[PDB]
Amino acid sequence: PYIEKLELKGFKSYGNKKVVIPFSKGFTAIVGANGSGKSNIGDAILFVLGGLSAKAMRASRISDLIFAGSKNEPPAKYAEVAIYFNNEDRGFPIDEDEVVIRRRVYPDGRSSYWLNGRRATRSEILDILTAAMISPDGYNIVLQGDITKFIKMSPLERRLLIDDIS
Amino acid sequence: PYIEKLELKGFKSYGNKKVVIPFSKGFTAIVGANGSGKSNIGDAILFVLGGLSAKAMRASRISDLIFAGSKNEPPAKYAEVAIYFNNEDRGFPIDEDEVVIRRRVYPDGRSSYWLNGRRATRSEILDILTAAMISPDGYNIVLQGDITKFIKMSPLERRLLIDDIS
Amino acid sequence: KKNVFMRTFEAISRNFSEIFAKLSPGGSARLILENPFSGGLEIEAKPAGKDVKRIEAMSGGEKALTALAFVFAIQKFKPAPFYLFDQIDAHLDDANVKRVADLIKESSKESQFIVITLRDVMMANADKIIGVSMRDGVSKVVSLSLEKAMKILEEIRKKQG
Amino acid sequence: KKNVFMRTFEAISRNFSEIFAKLSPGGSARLILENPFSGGLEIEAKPAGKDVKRIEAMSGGEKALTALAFVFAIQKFKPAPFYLFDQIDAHLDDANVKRVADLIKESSKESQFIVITLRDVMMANADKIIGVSMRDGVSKVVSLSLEKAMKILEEIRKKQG
Ligand SMILES: Nc1ncnc2c1ncn2[C@@H]1O[C@H](COP(=O)(O)OP(=O)(O)OP(=O)(O)O)[C@@H](O)[C@H]1O
Ligand SMILES: Nc1ncnc2c1ncn2[C@@H]1O[C@H](COP(=O)(O)OP(=O)(O)OP(=O)(O)O)[C@@H](O)[C@H]1O
Ligand SMILES: [Mg+2]
Ligand SMILES: [Mg+2]
Repeated sequence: PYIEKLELKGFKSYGNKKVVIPFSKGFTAIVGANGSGKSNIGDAILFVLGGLSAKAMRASRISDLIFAGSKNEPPAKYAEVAIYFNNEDRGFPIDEDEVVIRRRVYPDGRSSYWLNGRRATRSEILDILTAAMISPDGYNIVLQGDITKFIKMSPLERRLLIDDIS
Repeated sequence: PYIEKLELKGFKSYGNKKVVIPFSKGFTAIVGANGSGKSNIGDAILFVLGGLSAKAMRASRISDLIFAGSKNEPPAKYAEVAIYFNNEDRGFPIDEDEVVIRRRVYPDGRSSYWLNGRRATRSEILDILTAAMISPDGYNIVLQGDITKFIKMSPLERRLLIDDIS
Repeated sequence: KKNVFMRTFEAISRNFSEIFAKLSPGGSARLILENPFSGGLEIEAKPAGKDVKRIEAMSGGEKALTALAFVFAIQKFKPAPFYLFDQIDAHLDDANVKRVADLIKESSKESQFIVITLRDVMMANADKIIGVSMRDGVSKVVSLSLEKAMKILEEIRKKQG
Repeated sequence: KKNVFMRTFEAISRNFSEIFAKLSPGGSARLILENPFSGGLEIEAKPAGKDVKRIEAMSGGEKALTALAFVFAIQKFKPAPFYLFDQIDAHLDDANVKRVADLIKESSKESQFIVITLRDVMMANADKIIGVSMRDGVSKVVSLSLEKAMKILEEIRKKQG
């Protein structure tokens, strides 16, 4: 399966006016001035798929991912991200052409997940992602600065990485 | 004063066949494929002006700056760099339109300096450079990776830097 | 353990060499083990003409390209439905960026690729371009075509005032 | 000490604000002290529209631009006969690279500048271009004109095979 689009609402630099981000089934390039919100789109994906740590998403607290009041706009009541997955070849264990996963986080740090509408648990979502070969252990997400890290690594840490791959 | 050109002989990736590198009095851009020898030119300048540490020049030992035998070429007997300075406005304490500083390092780590031909001591060279406002404390040389460092710095280390500037 | 660890290592290593050879024409790179697993994993790369040196002795740009070869190799071992790359071409030159971009365009026929780059050579190889911009602290998105994206870039390069 | 330390700090800080304001149109940046010298030196930057945040909270690119403003400010305090910059534009976008390049082109009338960059926007602003290349492990240099340098770059961007 592949990502059709990505809806953001009050997530990091994306205001209260819901934003829709469409992707090509093939190769998509995200460009923009420095500090415009390119990496935040990456953050939205990490987040909606079971965003473990606020640190990898450069946030002190998980609650800092909520849109911060700006010039002509109040702060969000919460942060929401809904990624639409294309389920034609049936990579997931569901009987549905379209799979939608939605996550919402509140000022208190509470997070609610949704699967095609129904409420769900991170664990169920993680399991549906895993069945589609979408996992943190797949290393399919390379963050700003990760290459510079794969470099610093010592032959040791490097040998240990293939340990986990095994 | 300003740099007219830069002669390299057996220095790092520059072979035994002496290479001459001319510079504009104004703005010069050095371009080239990755791993072609762009930064080594920077290294040649650090080196010829009193190259303190082999580390900042990415060399285990000071002797590793000597050209390493290649396909159709033997290793250098030594590494030499001669930078030609334009002395018209008399930035230096010498009475000469052209100031030339030459440095040579041998497999044993011995280094010989030359000033407009005559042999000289690092200390005399350092002093002539200092009189021309050319010093390590001038921060006029920003190496590959330095910006990434000025970033990592903590507000502490940063306060300490202006200490040295004072 | 060391029975399967070698099954994977041989699989990943096999990938690292073929990818690298593509990114570095006329060159090669192997993932030789220090203890054929008490020590570590070393990387030896050798481009066209130059001698063999451990990754830590290469130039910044060569290190970044070699590291990518490694990463790409780990992804080939366990293929994902999509990939998100944020600035993986920050140290590569126009020629090298193009090689990485052609590789990504190729694999693009089987898995989905979302690359965030500031380089023009990288975006120009994409099927779609998403331009991000900000106004008064608010991020906005707009689907930019290949021509419109280039016009903006050519304008930055013109001598204005 | 704190009598002169403030004489310099006020000098450098004054520079940081004016340079930054040039690199970030409509924006600003101050070097406020944590203890007006028991603590440290903090950096607060505020671009056009966005709120004020310490350098450590900015985006990678904004951090690199702000850091450069700082560096440039220290160089203005103690002017050198020449400057050598190696990859100071590795994280900046085409628009930001151009701003740094125009600033360097400007100061270029008084001090000498030797910048090593892989970006085309940076080299295109230079009075002279030195192209480095390697063959069989040996580095070579050649004085490339503005047209010839661009031809090579346009060729990399064409769709070959
Ligand atoms: N919770 C939030 N509310 C409002 N703005 C936020 C929030 N979290 C982050 N931001 C803004 O996001 C911006 C950084 O975004 P991002 O990392 O996406 O930029 P970028 O385009 O990747 O930059 P670069 O090209 O330099 O990497 C900063 O200006 C920051 O103020
Ligand atoms: N003593 C030496 N003898 C021969 N070659 C050397 C020597 N020291 C360094 N080199 C070669 O110099 C090259 C790296 O040079 P340099 O750092 O100048 O490249 P670069 O053009 O700056 O690369 P990048 O754009 O990736 O930063 C390596 O290929 C290395 O093998
Ligand atoms: Mg970013
Ligand atoms: Mg370099």
